Amino acid sequence: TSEEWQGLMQFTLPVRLCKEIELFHFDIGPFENMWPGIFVYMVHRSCGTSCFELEKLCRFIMSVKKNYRRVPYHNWKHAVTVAHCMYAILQNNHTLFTDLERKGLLIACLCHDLDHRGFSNSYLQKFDHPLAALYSTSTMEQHHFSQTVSILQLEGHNIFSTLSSSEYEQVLEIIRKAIIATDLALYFGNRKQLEEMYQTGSLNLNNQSHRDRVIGLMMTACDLCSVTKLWPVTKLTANDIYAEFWAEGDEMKKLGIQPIPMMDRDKKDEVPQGQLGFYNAVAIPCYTTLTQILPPTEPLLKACRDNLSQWEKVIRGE
Amino acid sequence: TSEEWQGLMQFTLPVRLCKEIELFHFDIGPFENMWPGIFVYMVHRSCGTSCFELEKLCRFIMSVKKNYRRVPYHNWKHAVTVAHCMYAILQNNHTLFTDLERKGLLIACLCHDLDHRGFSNSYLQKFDHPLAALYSTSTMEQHHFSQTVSILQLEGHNIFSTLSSSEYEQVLEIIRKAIIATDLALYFGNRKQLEEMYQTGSLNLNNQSHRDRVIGLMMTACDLCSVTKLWPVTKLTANDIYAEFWAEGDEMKKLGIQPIPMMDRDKKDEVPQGQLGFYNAVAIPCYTTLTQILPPTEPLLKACRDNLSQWEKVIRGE
Amino acid sequence: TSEEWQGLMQFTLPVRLCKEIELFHFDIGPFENMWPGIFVYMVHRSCGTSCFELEKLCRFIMSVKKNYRRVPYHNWKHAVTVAHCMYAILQNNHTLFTDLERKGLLIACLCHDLDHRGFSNSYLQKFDHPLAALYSTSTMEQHHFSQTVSILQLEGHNIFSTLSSSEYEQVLEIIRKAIIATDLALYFGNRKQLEEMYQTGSLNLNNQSHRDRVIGLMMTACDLCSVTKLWPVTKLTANDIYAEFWAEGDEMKKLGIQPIPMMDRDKKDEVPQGQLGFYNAVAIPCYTTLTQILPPTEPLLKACRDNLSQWEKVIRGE
Ligand SMILES: OCC1CCN(c2ncccc2Oc2ccc(Nc3nc4ccccc4[nH]3)cc2)CC1
Ligand SMILES: OCC1CCN(c2ncccc2Oc2ccc(Nc3nc4ccccc4[nH]3)cc2)CC1
Ligand SMILES: OCC1CCN(c2ncccc2Oc2ccc(Nc3nc4ccccc4[nH]3)cc2)CC1
Ligand SMILES: [Zn+2]
Ligand SMILES: [Zn+2]
Ligand SMILES: [Zn+2]
Ligand SMILES: [Zn+2]
Ligand SMILES: [Zn+2]
Ligand SMILES: [Zn+2]
Repeated sequence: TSEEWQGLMQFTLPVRLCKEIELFHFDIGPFENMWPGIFVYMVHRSCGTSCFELEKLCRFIMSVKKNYRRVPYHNWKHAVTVAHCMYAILQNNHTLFTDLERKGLLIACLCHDLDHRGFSNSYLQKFDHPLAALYSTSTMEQHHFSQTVSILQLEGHNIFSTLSSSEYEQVLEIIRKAIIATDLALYFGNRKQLEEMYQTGSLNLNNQSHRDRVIGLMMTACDLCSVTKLWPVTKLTANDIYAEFWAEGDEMKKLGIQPIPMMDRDKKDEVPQGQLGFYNAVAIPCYTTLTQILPPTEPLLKACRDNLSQWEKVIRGE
Repeated sequence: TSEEWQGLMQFTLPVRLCKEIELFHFDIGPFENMWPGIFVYMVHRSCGTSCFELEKLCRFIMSVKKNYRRVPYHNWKHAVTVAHCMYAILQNNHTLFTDLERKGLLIACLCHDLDHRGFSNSYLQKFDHPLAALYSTSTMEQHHFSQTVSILQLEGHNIFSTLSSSEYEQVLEIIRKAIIATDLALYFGNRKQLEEMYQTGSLNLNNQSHRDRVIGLMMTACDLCSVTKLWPVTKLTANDIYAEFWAEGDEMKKLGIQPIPMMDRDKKDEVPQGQLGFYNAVAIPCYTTLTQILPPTEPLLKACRDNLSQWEKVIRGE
Repeated sequence: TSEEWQGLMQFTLPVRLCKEIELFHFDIGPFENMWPGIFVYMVHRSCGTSCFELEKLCRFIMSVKKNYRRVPYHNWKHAVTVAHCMYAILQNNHTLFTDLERKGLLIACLCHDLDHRGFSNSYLQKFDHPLAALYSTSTMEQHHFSQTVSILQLEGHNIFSTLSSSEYEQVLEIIRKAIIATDLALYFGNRKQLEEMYQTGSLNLNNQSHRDRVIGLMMTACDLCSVTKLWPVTKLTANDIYAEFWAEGDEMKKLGIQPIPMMDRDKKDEVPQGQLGFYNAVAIPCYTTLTQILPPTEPLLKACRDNLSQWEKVIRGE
């Protein structure tokens, strides 16, 4: 049978990639046509060779790719990068997650920014974009999930067709919650709740609502993982995100609205302090809380701390 | 019938767009996939819901889009922007124009820079491009019109198929003259003639040759309308046009010809004075004459004057 | 017959192009859709109107184009530029080369960088790219040749189908050797051998191994021909190559490897001295040796010398 022949197959990467893909700070490289293979490899190792039908998975992956846009940061490379961080979390906490969760979370990460235009929820609201009329909150994130379902609905694209309806409904809910959780506006309340539950000892991974919250934080951690890379990667990637943000600031000015310094290219000089503030207020607390809940995710926090030190070095003119 | 069902249809934009599209200084925004709908809306309001068969118009619009190139300024965004300025002129002088003219002029504006390479007529002549051998004068503009006719000749693309042959010939002549008029070399003589006829009182919109001249000036006014936007739009758009011009200057240098300061990136510092000179010699006289002939086009002149003041502020180092 | 109708055909370029295409320092221009015609013209003049079936050649050319990538330097424009330099060498040494060699070398030049990613052999090795596992030496160059053969194997793409098998095997060997010779690592040993054989008088174009070496040097000369253009062309093209090199340097830093100053954008200021060193160590000796072997290639050396002077002028701050 087809599933039998698939069980005999072994998917391998080049030697350096096989070794370094296990590291949290792995960078996927500039060879775009290797990314699909990298994702398949990760799915194989974290889920199993029989989790997805290979032909369907490849078809799905290429369609997801086609539905990411040629924008500076929120692109296909970001999608695979976020997926890899999830892989590393899964592999280092392999005891904790079900079959459905491993399937669902890697797919959720790959799909989490589908059809991103390089503009924030705030801008879409102020422009009065049709998406903002349909989705009052988490505008882009609800769209990302809608795009995911649409791709799954294409002929030969349902990678979950081997699942029972019950399991299918569960995995789609996992994916939905995970993608919505990438709305950074929702992160602040989520992390606060998680910190409180952790300190009191009420936090319980057997409780579905608590489990959803931890998955949420994992999604934030993966989404921001560019700050957990080695310095050259982190610093160069910052150029990409600011390219998007400054373009949005330009568009804000065209609406006759003064953008916040973050989106304003005239405030270029304040970038190092802006990043410092972001690490202090968002990135460090995220990875700190994550490391408390899932201790094997410690390398993410260490690398984030190292990058904070690098930004401090930039500020001092050193 | 199909035309009956179309009469029942109402095309609407988002609230902010419905309001602000009526303003001369409206900016069409960064969401490319909304531009076709914006054009259809404008056609509906200025011409009527029964002017074009919707299916044919949409097919036409997408083919026009496909025949604009990925250049910094003379692109699809410019085409829709010029079309919008015409819409605003038409709507504020709604009493003056025939059914054919409203149809023709919006289409002419949409098509007026079709297949632009980002190079001037001068460069094509000096390179010895095949187009310069075919069209001795108004080289690119004659090509733009040729492209328009070719698109109209495609199966299911004749948006004027409901017209009599007589009316079809008239609308094509309207379009031809309008597109040729966008050759800025022809603007100077046209505006001079118009000014003289206006001051003596010989100018008569019932005279076809006079009417052609006024339409010509309207085309210049729409073509240059980026100078009639709010300052942030006008200033940022200047970056796009200079990207094209400097690339042409580079190509001139490659032919062993010293380009004029306008096309020379080494003369970056002279941009503010260059713009001032352009507003004084071209833009202000254009909108001044247009406002004299068509008083409701006054906001274009006011906004142009405001931008002149902004360039003066740049020059002073303020 | 078809070949009879082809014999009656005359392919012509615009007047300026017909004249200036014969000059070594000709630049192919910014009009991409003219490059195929320029190549066909060159094939017609250097080989003959009956060398290739026109329909097949056009199909081949467009497929080659499609297999070059949108990178700053190693692109479709580079391919045609290298092909033109070969044309000029062939036309000025028209007595020396066989029918097969003229066919083969123009095609080899057009195909010599097929599917280039904008990264060096060194980077592919350090990344551990699958291509480096397949080709231990001349990694990209072996791939370029593999791509060439694959394109030739496509239905209706075998431009050599009129050749006997013996002649087909010969032309493919000519192409293979020529493309491999564009590996600059191999140039140093080749030029040294050629210089020694020239000075002793052992160099003999009737000896196949010697002939292969001279063709090799011709390939290096064509590959580097951007340094033999007029100053504005040479200087602007330098921007393109450094865009690629600096991107590679970025990627090196992402691997945790300090790149050499050549690939490091932080060493921007050292570009003029870097170019001077390159002209001294590589470019001048290449064209010097080539001019010794083939005296009519003298203009390449003169133009290279002129550009060396220009870089010296940059260094002095003049
Ligand atoms: O190192 C690359 C990563 C940096 C953080 N990344 C972000 N992810 C999600 C949202 C925003 C991200 O980047 C930021 C975060 C904070 C800022 N804050 C900020 N405030 C500023 C004030 C003045 C000037 C610049 C400023 N940047 C800017 C960009 C992803 C890529
Ligand atoms: O604000 C954006 C609009 C500016 C005017 N636009 C033009 N439209 C048609 C032709 C030329 C346009 O832009 C100009 C106009 C005049 C100049 N003149 C000029 N002379 C210069 C001398 C030295 C240095 C720069 C110079 N620019 C440059 C660009 C469209 C976009
Ligand atoms: O003028 C345009 C041509 C310049 C030479 N070109 C090259 N072709 C093949 C390989 C490398 C080419 O460009 C070079 C050659 C040498 C260098 N060397 C160099 N060393 C440097 C040290 C510090 C800073 C910059 C440096 N560049 C850089 C680029 C093609 C385009
Ligand atoms: Zn997102
Ligand atoms: Zn994201
Ligand atoms: Zn034009
Ligand atoms: Zn225009
Ligand atoms: Zn090469
Ligand atoms: Zn090359």
